[PDB]
Order: sequence, then structure tokens, then C-alpha cells
Amino acid sequence: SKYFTTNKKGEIFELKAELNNEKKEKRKEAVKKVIAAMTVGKDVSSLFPDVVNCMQTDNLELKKLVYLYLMNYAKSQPDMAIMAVNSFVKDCEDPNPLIRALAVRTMGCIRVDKITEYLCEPLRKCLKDEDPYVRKTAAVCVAKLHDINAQMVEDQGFLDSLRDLIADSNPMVVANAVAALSEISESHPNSNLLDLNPQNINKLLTALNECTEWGQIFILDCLSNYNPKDDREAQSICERVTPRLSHANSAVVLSAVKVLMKFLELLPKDSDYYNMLLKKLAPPLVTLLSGEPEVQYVALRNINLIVQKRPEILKQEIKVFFVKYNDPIYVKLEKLDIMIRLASQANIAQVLAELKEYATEVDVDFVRKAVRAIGRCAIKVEQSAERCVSTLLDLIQTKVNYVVQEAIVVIRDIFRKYPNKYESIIATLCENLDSLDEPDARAAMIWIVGEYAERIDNADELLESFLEGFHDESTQVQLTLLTAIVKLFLKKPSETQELVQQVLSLATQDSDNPDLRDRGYIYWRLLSTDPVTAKEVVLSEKPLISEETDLIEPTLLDELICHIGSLASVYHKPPNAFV
Amino acid sequence: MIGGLFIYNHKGEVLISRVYRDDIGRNAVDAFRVNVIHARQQVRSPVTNIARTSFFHVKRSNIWLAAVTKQNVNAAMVFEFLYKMCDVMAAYFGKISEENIKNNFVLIYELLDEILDFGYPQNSETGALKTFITQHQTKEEQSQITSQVTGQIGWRREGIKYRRNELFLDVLESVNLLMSPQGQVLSAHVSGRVVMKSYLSGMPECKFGMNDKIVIESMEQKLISEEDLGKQSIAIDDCTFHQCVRLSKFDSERSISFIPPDGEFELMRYRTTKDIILPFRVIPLVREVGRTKLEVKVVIKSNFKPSLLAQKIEVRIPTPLNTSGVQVICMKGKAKYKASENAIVWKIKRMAGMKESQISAEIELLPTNDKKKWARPPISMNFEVPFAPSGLKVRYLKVFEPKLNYSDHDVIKWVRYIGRSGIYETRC
Amino acid sequence: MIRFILIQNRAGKTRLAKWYMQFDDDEKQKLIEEVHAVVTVRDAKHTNFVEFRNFKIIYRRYAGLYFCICVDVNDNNLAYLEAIHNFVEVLNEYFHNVCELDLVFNFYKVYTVVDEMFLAGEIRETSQTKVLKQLLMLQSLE
Amino acid sequence: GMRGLAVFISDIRNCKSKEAEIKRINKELANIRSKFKGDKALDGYSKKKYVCKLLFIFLLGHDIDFGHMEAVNLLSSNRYTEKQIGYLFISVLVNSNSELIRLINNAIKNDLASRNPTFMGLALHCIANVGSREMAEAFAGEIPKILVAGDTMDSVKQSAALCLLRLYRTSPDLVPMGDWTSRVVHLLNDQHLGVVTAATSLITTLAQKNPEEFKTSVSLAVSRLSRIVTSASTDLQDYTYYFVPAPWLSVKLLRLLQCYPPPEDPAVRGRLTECLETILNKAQEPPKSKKVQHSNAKNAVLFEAISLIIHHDSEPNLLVRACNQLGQFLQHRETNLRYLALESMCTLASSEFSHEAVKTHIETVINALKTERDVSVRQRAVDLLYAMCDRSNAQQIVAEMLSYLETADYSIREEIVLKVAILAEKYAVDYTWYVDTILNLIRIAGDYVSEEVWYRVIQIVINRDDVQGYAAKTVFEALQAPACHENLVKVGGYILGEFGNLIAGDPRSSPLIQFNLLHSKFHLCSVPTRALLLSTYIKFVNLFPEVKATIQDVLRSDSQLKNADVELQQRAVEYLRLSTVASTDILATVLEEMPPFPERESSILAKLKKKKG
Amino acid sequence: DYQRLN
Repeated sequence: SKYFTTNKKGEIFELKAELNNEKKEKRKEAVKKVIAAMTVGKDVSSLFPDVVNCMQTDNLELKKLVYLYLMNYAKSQPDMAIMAVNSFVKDCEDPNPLIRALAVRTMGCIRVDKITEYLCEPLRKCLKDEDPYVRKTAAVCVAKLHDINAQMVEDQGFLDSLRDLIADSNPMVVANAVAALSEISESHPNSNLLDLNPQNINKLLTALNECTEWGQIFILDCLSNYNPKDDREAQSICERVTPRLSHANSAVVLSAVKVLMKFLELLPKDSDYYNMLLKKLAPPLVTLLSGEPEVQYVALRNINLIVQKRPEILKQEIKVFFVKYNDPIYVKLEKLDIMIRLASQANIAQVLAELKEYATEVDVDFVRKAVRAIGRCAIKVEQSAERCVSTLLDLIQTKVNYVVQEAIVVIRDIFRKYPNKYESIIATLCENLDSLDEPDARAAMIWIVGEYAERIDNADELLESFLEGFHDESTQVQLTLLTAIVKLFLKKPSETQELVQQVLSLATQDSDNPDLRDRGYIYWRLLSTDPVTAKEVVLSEKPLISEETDLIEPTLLDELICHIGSLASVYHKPPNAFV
Repeated sequence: MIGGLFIYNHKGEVLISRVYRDDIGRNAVDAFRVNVIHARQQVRSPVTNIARTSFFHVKRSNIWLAAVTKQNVNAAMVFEFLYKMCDVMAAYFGKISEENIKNNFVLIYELLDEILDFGYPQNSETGALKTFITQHQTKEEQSQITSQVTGQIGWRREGIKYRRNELFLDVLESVNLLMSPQGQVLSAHVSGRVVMKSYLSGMPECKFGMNDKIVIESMEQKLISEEDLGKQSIAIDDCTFHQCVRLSKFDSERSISFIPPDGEFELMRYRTTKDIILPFRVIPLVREVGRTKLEVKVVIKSNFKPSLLAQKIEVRIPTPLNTSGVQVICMKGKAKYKASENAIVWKIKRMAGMKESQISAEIELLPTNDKKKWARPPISMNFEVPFAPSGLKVRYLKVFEPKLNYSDHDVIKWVRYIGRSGIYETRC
Repeated sequence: MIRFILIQNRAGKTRLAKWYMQFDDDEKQKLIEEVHAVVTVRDAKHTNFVEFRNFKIIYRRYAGLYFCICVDVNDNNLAYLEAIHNFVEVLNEYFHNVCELDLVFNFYKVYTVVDEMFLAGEIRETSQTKVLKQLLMLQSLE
Repeated sequence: GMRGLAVFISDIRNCKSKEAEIKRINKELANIRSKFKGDKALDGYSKKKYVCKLLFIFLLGHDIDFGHMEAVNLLSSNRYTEKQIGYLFISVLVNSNSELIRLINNAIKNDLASRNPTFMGLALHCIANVGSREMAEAFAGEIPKILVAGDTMDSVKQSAALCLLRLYRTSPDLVPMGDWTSRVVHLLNDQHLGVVTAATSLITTLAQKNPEEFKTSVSLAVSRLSRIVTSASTDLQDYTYYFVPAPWLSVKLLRLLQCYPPPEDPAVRGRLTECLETILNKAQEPPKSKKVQHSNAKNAVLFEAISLIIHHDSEPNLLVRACNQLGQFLQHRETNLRYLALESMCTLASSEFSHEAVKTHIETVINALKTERDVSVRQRAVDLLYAMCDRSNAQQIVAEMLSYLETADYSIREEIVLKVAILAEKYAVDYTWYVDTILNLIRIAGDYVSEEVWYRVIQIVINRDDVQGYAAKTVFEALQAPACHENLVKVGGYILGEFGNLIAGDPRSSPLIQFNLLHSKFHLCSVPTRALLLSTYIKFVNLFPEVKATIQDVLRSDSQLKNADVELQQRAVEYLRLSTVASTDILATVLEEMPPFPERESSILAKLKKKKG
Repeated sequence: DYQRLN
């Protein structure tokens, strides 16, 4: 087994020389050099003659290494596979069922059209087999057969046989059957797997209770596809889930929570086993975050997902999100984030104490996130908003733009929720235009402009300055300037005429976005038409949005429920978004 | 289900190239290497997506491990598999390194392909694996392996013989403690597991008792027998199990059934986040003198039975960084200072229970406490202690061999109760 | 012009680092590692002039040695390839079937002769007989 | 002649456990440091040994923070090897402490005063590499006084030439010229090509600065170069390598003259024509030699001469010869051969003269790139066909290019689809079929294309005024395609918003259905798409009243009322307060067919060009 | 800690 990791420079001919020794030693060591070549990814297909002539043998390890080499290299050379099928036949006549299953998996690891018929009835006899490994590998290589050509009446009869093998006593064979069919559902005639029925549900549930975690998770995802017709059967099902606590958990737990939430839509008055689970769920969720950094990391993903979906009793377990030094930066991040999401009106004093503590730590990123979160707390209960005022102000006075940069947008949104309250800071902001580098923050300042260009009288000179930026800035910045100027001309028509006219000419003739150009169109054919009418629409208030603070698309969330446990949900990006 | 699973060194070349899907490309693999294995930035994640392609690549050690897939799976089971893999690698040959992989190559490959075929992950019960999976069958052996596969019993159970039937348990209780530096236990939790070392014949199912829903109540029953309303025993805040238990049996009657394997293993891990016993009463706190001096006050009241003797008592008391004038206080133990970590190591040879050693410190400074300021490093006590903090202990223990001869009495039992308090940190 | 001149062994490490601009530890090291990886993955049908994401190197592979000389976009690769071949001839000629250990004790000789016939990022000289002549007559300069 | 150095090489070469390396390093450290930090240094053996060690260790991943004034002591040390290791050290170890640099430049001026070859040569070598501005300060005209004002030999002179060429390519500011033409052009007439090569190099530099300065060059240069071609290798035998005539110097001369304009002269450039015939008629022969190096040099100077002829193309016969040669050239079994041939061809590709003659090789290119398994060659071929493309070929070119692109890399995918699209517009007259082509493009990916591309095609559409009904109908077709490509969504949505009336007498034309459909897509996109769709939705009513009431009901949903942003808030606001509250005349009043966009220049080209490196 | 139990 010892490393060889050598192939080059005529030592292929030394490989020959030792291959020019049928004796076992040179053969095995040469083989190990072949494995070296295969690992380092250097083809040794030239040995297929040598490999096949020495391949007349009976050694198990030799059989296995030949299996691997032959398979993965006939992948690169389908021609000489003629040699292979003969041996594979010989093995399918080798009474060792384990060696037979190894032959079956090596063989069914390749599919073109010919080995297919060579194995078909032998394959059916692996279905008409009684060994868990032979039938097991049979199902696995039936799945592997579905790699391609999975449209044939032969493969369909195999599908019928295995489809009845869905009913199977052998835990191994039935388990990989479930796994296989669940994967085959990904073959999308969208009419896959018509074997679902209540008694089947019960028997596979029992199996799950007694079969390995593999089959259990397979059953779980299959149930994630079966749609019960009411809650009573779902009641009994959640009873079957009752013992699905601590196991080889993480996967099982995520999938179980998936299947449950799939049925967890009725009321906790409809059943209290519902609310029994709701209350009982917190400590296992802690264990999820008390597991291993990567699995606690996944757990944090899923927990944010849950809080989004289910804002409930976890509202008292923020303790888990209590950041520490040793905690890794992003884990600390989500900790603090859901801490804010688990707004503890009691702790908000000491919470914000901790928050400014964090502000006094040594990373830009989490600091910016915390500034945003504190701003959200200002968007939350008003009391907080005053300490937010003071703190974010002194943070401005830290004179590190990036903080203040996103803080500009934060305060923009706060003042959107809470306008004409602390305009006093707008004065300070006036100096802070010589650092505009964030289209978000710049747009926030221009939003302020549009807001209070009636109170802002110095708006004139600063705006004719800002006219330096007409090109080389992202369209939303333009549009923000345009609507701010529109607001201004509405509130101060006295001196916006030259401004609106030049900016309209420019943005409409230098336009590339038809929405921008025709927006200038609308702007004039409303303001040339009837500003007297424009003000009523525009200058009237535009109601708020009422505390979004990073909401979720429900349906997306609702559909990622079909993924909570799978990469899509945990990744919080649509399964479609990645292919 | 999954394709390539490649183990990597630091220099980035494969330590294995274990593929399980056609889609897998060499162009893909080398890209993965040069981009994840090599990257100017150094903040990453064990999972990685590159062009809508998942990459669970982990360094479970100095040695790495890359799991490549472009199929939406449960990442959690992927990682479970990775664990089980490296864990059984250890179990079979301890250390896992270059030679550990090399001189195991063939077994590695056949196992991986078996335990996971085309990405379809098979079990790793290893009920008799290492026997024939050893670093040539008989009819009896053929049928035997076929049946043991079909046999729904694992963890090395075929009916064994041990010249004696004895088990030694060790209850480890990790002290998960944070207390306010002024004195208030912010975190009062315990993380413990039931590791079971057994030397018994046959394949016995065993049961066991550990006081529930109440504070605790063959040759030695117990030296600390469970007095009524005894030591802290609670509804286990979280009780974690392992695949020998029967949680159906539990949630039916709050009792699993476990057929344990032989030798050492972890029967069940558990956590309780409440009801603990404090070993000391320390109020470690720092004060600041304008900005030219930071002063730390550490009054370490130890609180256990004086009969209890903790040894090698080393408490971490960080000294202020800027150090101009030191002010030392000594009560009992040994004065040790830590430079390059700027710490008073009030290292005490040993401590009995219910004690108190106070060290008050002043360290003169230069103003650096600004919008960014001194990091207050939690003062921690680190030492040796075996302990049953909750004292939730053996309510009973039911072991047998209900097949041939050796009964409960024919088994001799043990346990240890090793507290674990390195989590005794607070300054801020 | 000649950006630099790197020569590495089959044992990895660049056995001659010769530069013509103010490259730096980070830069030189990246160059070494990247070029080395490329040489490894580059198989036999290749050229002697690989572009690296903004410009090329005139590289020359040998069973043990890998002579890599960096230029940018325009230099007629062939001429420089023949120049490198010439220089190799000169070396093993004078170094009389050089083993690496020779230059391990005489790397400076190779370096100063490079400096001789190549200068300022360009070929200072190419004249085989005269090169050998002047070398030998000045391979006696204490 | 010195133990420590050699014995150290010996041992540390045999040390392998990096800690043992470190130990040997620290032993030499004690040795050398203490020998310099105390234990005063000795002159020949000790200095040479330790300093060569220091230099090579500095190279080994270390540095020397001393012995540099003592390296001046090496320069002021008897053995040439000491002065030489100082030369190298200071040349290898960039210096500081300008007094060091002061002594350095002083010693340099001395090594110049020492008018022996070696001193001056090594001095110029350190001047070039160390390259302190003070050199070209003190030697602005002094290095001229080296290379000229005294003209003796080659080696040291091209040494000074490369030195001064460094100092000039780096600091021409410290170079006042006046005029030195005659000397260097007589060097161009010098048969001692040792100088003449580096000469022509630096002269080519100055001619990049001043071509006009050198027309006197032209005649003597073309005479001498015609000679070089005709006088190949019979003499100057060590100016002769594999019997090629002065390849580097000839290429220098040809590329230099290439700065100068195309052929205009009858006789001088008649002699040029003679050389052209010479070159081509000599390259055509198979090699009596059997070594690729000869082929290498011949093809190199071939590229040089052809390039010199390239970009003129006033030479129809010569262009034919070149086309034939290239035709043969895309058959040479080494990928690099046909590759560089592809570069040369795509270079020449723009020949209005030989456009058709190249286009003849279109299928050659096609099967080659299909049977290629490389891309470099393929991009050369893309540029080749690009320069020569036209409507006729383009018809199929679309098909084959797309069939290739569907399997390719990703950035290059964008650049290629963009360049072929702008090719299409260069030939777009079959605007309906071109629209279909664009539909196919989007259908391929339609999710990676940048903004100005579909911007441009939309402008084209509104500027096309011919297929807008067809366009709208086909857009609808693409819309009932179940899949989604947000670029398609934006573009075609807007189009039907303005052109859906042009496809209306059909059952599928049913703004109710497609409206609710887009609504199902409405809130699953990026933000700007939502603004586009808002414009489209407000177009809908005033162009399709039947759906209005429903549109009214729907645009009042909390979503657009609670859309977090400011903008979409206001956009939905100005839409609703005008729909819900509707004068019903301002609707049509505002609504306008969005006239064909005013003329532009498709800056997509310049954008791709800046992307072009 | 090293103690006998049963």
C-alpha cells in the first residue's frame, strides 16, 4: 500500500521491465506505480494490454485495483472495454456475492449500451438475488444506469422490478432502493415514484425506526415529497418523529424539522403536541449551536430561517447568541444579528452597552453591521433611538468614513421612519459631502436634499457643485438627484428652473436608459404641464414601510422549506439560482 | 450522489483522488486547488461555492479534505460522513498522516467506494469490517458476512467471550461557567458524556439508572449513595444519545434500550444548563487610575470541602500592558508572572476547599484607552479537579448476559466523576 | 525587454533568480510559485513562451532544469529561444557536463557570464567562440 | 582560497533538516558577524569568502545590513574578485545611506577614469541596475562621452549602450540630445555588429522619440540591410549563429524602419522590393539543414519583414505571396507554428486587398478551431475572421460561432458574444432575422449579458421601425417560454409594453393573462428590473384599457406600499396616485411612443477596446 | 480520582 507517487522519464519502460516479470512482486509494485500515475492523473491506458494479460489471475486486491484502473481509464478509452466485459461476466459467475457486487459496481460505474445487455438479465438476477450486497449494488448500478439512456423498455422493466423492490425486507437493499428512487425523482417526467400509500408510509416509518440513519434520511426526504391529506395522519407521523431526537443528528434533525414544518402549519390549539414541540424545540436548537462550528454554523443559518418563518418562544433563548472573544468573527456576527432579531427590551440597555463595546473593538465589518443594527433598534422602540442618536453621533465623531458611510443610509431610513426630529445633524452632514464614496450614503444625502430643500436654503450652491457629477455615476444616483430637484422645484420653484432645464436636457440627451429619458419626459410634461398638480401627488406625504428590517420573501422562504436541511435553504439562495 | 472526495496536504497536491461522479473534471479539481488551497485572502468557509458548485473542503487537521459536489444535498450528512471517515481512519490506525494514508491506500479506497458508492453513502457500522477490512472466503464465511450484513445488529456483536465481565465508567463533567467579574454566575452550565469502557463476553443489552425528575435519591452499591433529595439531579436539559439506544423506547417510557459494544465508547452525552456547584468565590476586577495606571483587584475565595484538594492551582491574572510600577499582593501559593502575555500567574502548588488567596495589582500605564482601548482579558482559574458537580449519579445500572451464563452479579462495574473547570474566566 | 531570468531545478526551488526590474519578495515569490506550477502542468506539446495573465515568459524546460526568462508582448520569441539554447550550450560546454553541485559552488560564474552577454534587460552579446574565449580568459580573474 | 565559504557550501548543502540549516546559518552568523562585529576583517580571502556568502544568503532569503561601506572597501580592495563581488552586491543589494551611494558614484567615476574595460563595464552594469538618478545626473552627457567621443571597441560600448538605454527609458529627462545622428548612423554602417545591435536598439528608442530625426538613416540602413540579407553568413563567423545573417540586428533595423511610413520611394524602396522578393523567395525553400533553430530564425525574421510589409497592403502581388504562405502555414504540426501564423494572419486580416483571399480559408479556420482543443489559436482566428467578416459569411458565422460558444469560458464568452453582436450590427440589414439571432443569443444565456448590449439592441428596435410588430410578436413568443432570463424579461417586457399592441389580434395577446404572468415574475428579480416593469405596467393600461381595473386593484397591494426602498416607494406612488386618482387624460398625455433614439456611435466598441489589452 | 466503584 506504501506510497509510490512516481511516473515519468522512461520509468514507464521500467514499469514495463517489472511488468516483464509476471512474478507477483514486480507486478504489485508496478501496480502501485500505476496507482501513482492514476492519482497524479497521468494516463496508463497503454498498459491495458499488459493490464489485461497479467489480469488473468485470481487475486482479490488485484481484482479491485484492476476494477478501478480499467473503469476509470476505459472512461478515457471505451474501445478496449471488450476485455472488461469478459472478466465482469466471469465474476458474475463467481459465487462470492461480495466480489460479485464489486464487479457489479465497477461495471455499472460505466454505461454505454453494450455492457448493458451483457448484464441485463444478470442484473435482473441481482434483483432476483437474496444477498444484500448483490441486490444493493444492483439498485446502485440501476441508479447509475439512469445516468444516460434511462428511457428504454429494458431499463423500464428493471424500474418495475426495483419499484416492487421498494417493498423489500432487506434493510440494505430497501434502503438504497429508497435512496435511488429519491434521486431518480430528479429525473423529471414529474410523474416519478407512484408507490406512495398509507400502509407504505407506515412500513417505511417502522423501517426508519429500525433502519440506519441513511435509510432514515432517505425516508425523510421522500416524506418531504409525499403530501398528506390532513393532520390526523400527520399527527401520527409527528408521533413517529417523537423518537427522532438525538441520533447521528444534524442531517436527520434538519430533515425532520423540514418534514415537520411541512405539517407544522395548523394551530397549537388544534393539538398541544404542536405547542409541546414548540416549547421542547429550544434546547435541541441550542445543541445544534452547541455542536461543532460548521454544524452550529449551518444551525445558525437554519435558525435565522426559522426566526424568519417562526418568530416565537426562542425569543427567550438569545443567551445562545451571547458573543465571546473566542467566538469566530462571523459566528459572532450572526450571534449579534439574531440578538437584535431577538430584541430583549429588558436587556437593550446592557445590550447597547455591549454594542458600543463592540464598536470599540478592532474590526470594521462587524462594527458597520452593529451600526446598522443599532439604527434598526432606533427604528425599533423610540427610547433606544436617543442613545442611538448620541452613540452614532460620537461615532460620526470617530471620523472613520466607512462607519459613517453606511450610517448615513441607516439614519436616512430612520428619519424616513422618523422625520423632522433631529435635523440638527443635517448641518454636520453638510460638511460631510467631501467624502461621498457610497452610492447608498450619497443617495441618502440627496434624499435629505429632496426632503428639506425647502428648509435647506444653502442647497443652491452645494447642488450646483454636485452638478459636477452627471456622468460616471450609477443611474440611481442620477434619479435620486432628479427627484430631489423635482421636490425642490416644487417647494422652491423660484430658482430651480435653470437647474431643472439643464439637467433635463442633459439626462435626456445623454441618456441611455429609456426609463431615465422618459422619466425626464414625464418630469417636464408634468412640470411644464401642471406643477400646480404635481405637488398634490409628490409634495404630499408618502407613508412609511413599517419596520421591514431585512424581511424575507415568503414564497422563497416557503419554498426553501423544501430545502431546510439541503444546501439551498442553509445557503439562503434559491436552489434554482445554482445549477 | 456525490463525486470527487479528495484529501489534501498543505502543499496542495491530493493525498487522495477519490471520485464518485462523471461530471468531475480535472480542470475542475486543479482549479479548486489553486483557488481555495491557494488564495491571497485567508477568510473562507469549510463549504465553498464556485460557479454554482458546492465545495465542502475541510482541513480536519494539518491534513485537508475536499468534498466536491454540484448536487444539492444535506451538507450536514456530508460532514457527518467526513467525520465518520477520519474518525474510523484514526480508530484503525491512530495518527492520520502521509504514511498513515499510504500504507492504508487499498483499504482506504475499497472502504470509501463501499461506504460511499457514486456518492451514495453506505454505512460504516464496522460490525466486522476491520476483520476482513484488514491492513479468501469460505461457505460459512460467505453466508456469515452476508447474514451479518442482513443482521440488524452492529457495534461488534456476534457473541464474544471475555475471561471476566467488567466495565469501568468515567463521568466527565465539563464546567461551562461564566460569572460576572463583580460576582454573578452569568453562565452556569455543564457538558458531560458517559464514556463506557467495558470488558464483557457475549452481546448483552444493558440498562442503567440515573436519577430523574428529582435531585438524586454487586459488591459496592455506592460510596456516596444517593441520599433522598440528594445531589443536583434535574430533567436533563439536553441528553444526547448514540446508535445503540432506542429512543422509541425512551419517548414511550423515558428509557432507551442500549446493546453496548465492548471496549471503550461514549454511551450518551448530556448537558444541563442549571443547578451547579461553585468551587470558588472570586471577584476579579480591574480599575483605572486616570490614564497612567491600571489596577486589578483579584480576591480569590476558594469554596469546596477543605478535604477536597485541587492541585497545580494556576490562575490567569492578566497584568496591564504598559508596566511602569507594579504593586504585588501575596497570600498563599507561588508568585509567578507572565510576560509576552502580560499576566500575573498566581500559580499555587495545591489548594484545599473553602480557601481564599487574594492578589491585588496595580500596573502603571500610558494613555491608550481611547475609542479603541485596552482589551479586558477574562481572569480564569485553571487547575485539576475530579468532581460530580451536579452529583447526578447512578440511580441504578442494569447489565447482564441473558443468553448463557453470566448474570448481573457476574459483572463488576465502575465509574469515575471527573469535573472539568478550565472555563472559569472573568475579568470583563 | 527581459523582465527577469529565473532558473529552477527539478527539485522545485528556483536555482537562479535573475531580475532586471525592482521586483519584490512577494512579487518574485509569486512569480516563482506560479511559473513553477505552470511548468509542472504544462505538458510536452507546449511552446517555450507562456503568457501569464498579462504577458509572457520565454521559458526553457530541461529534465532537471527550467530556464525561465520573462519578456512581455512583442519580442520575437524564436530569437530569444535560440539565444537561450546558445547560452545552455555555452554553460555545459564550459561547465563540462555540469552537475548542479558545480553551480552550487559556481552559481556566481553563471551569473556574471549572464551579466556579460546579457545586460539591462537585453542581450549584451551573442558570439559563441568569442563568448567562450572571453569567459575562459576572464575565468582567471582574481 | 578561503575555507569558510567552501566548507559552508559543502556542509549546508548536506544539511537537510531545516533546523540543521538554521544551525549552520547561525554558526556562519557568529563567524561573519563577530569577524566584522569585532575580530577585524582581513582583506582577500576572508572578505571574498564572507561577502560571497553574505550575497548568496541575501539571495537565500536574507539580507546584509553592514559591510557595504566595507563593500566599498571591496571595490577598494586588490583582488578583482573583491571589487567584482562589491559590484554585484551593491548591484544585487539595493543601497541606502547616500554617503554609501556617494562613495559608490565616486568609485564609479574612478572606474571610468580607470579606462580599462572591466572597471567601466561593471560600473555601467551597476549604474543600469542600481539606477540611481544621480548616475544620469553626473552622467547625462558623460555616458555619451563614454559611448562616443572615443570609439574603440564593441563589448564595453554596447555595455554603455544598454546602460544609457536603461537610463533613457527610465530617465530621458536627464538626457539632453542636441544632435548625435551621424555617429550612430555610421555605427549602422559599422560591420562590427557587436555595437551595432545595441546601437540600433537605442537608436530605435530615440526614433520612437524622433523618427523624423533620422531620414539619413534610411538610405544607409536599407543598403546595409539589403547587404545583410544578401551577405548571409560566409564571414564574421562568430557574428554568425547557425549560418543566419544577423537575425537580431536585422529585425531591429526592419522594425525600426517600420515606424517610418509605407513604401513611397521608387528606387531606394525599389531596392526594398528587391529585399522583399529575396526574403520570400528564400524562405520558401525546404531546409538543406535539419535543425529547427534555422527554421526558428528564418521564420522570426520572416515575421519581422512581413510585419514591416503589413499595414501597407499597397503591394497586391506581395499580399498574394503572403496569403499563400499563410495558407501553407496553418498546417505545421506544432501548435505554436500555426498559432503564431494565426497572429500574423489576424494582424494582416484587415486587408481590403486580400480580405477575400483570407476568407477563402474560412472552413480551414472552422474545422481547425473545432478540432483544436485550445483557445488562444481560436481567438486569433476569431480576430482574423472578424477583420474580414461580412454579411454573406456572417449568416453561417452566427451558427458556427454559437455552436462553439455554448461550450466555452465565461468572460471571453461575454467579449465574444458582444463582438459578434456588434459585427452583426455592422451587417444588420436583415433586422427581423437579426432580431431572431438576438433571441437565440439570449436563449443561450440571456442572464450574463451586460446592460449597454441589450440597451443597444432596444435602441436599434425603436430605431428600426420595421419589425416592431414582428419583434413584439416574437417577444411574446419568448415570453410564453416557461423559463426565465432577466435580461429577456426586461427587454421584451418593455418592448411589449410599448409594442404589445403591434401583436394584439391574437388570443395569446391578452394583457390580463400576460399581466398576471409578469406579476408572478414581478417580485422575483433585481430592483432596476422592477422599475422597468413599473414603466411597462403603466404603459399597459394606457395602451390596453381592458386590463386597467385589474391593474388598478393590484397596484394597491401592501407590497408596493411597503417596499422598503425610497425609490420604488415613490415610483409606485407616482404611478398609483395617477392610476387610482386619474385625470385619465394625463395618462395618454404623458404616454408617448418613446421615439427612435437620437444618433450615437455604439460606444460598445470602445468599451470592448478598453477591455482589449 | 482513581477509585474503585461497583
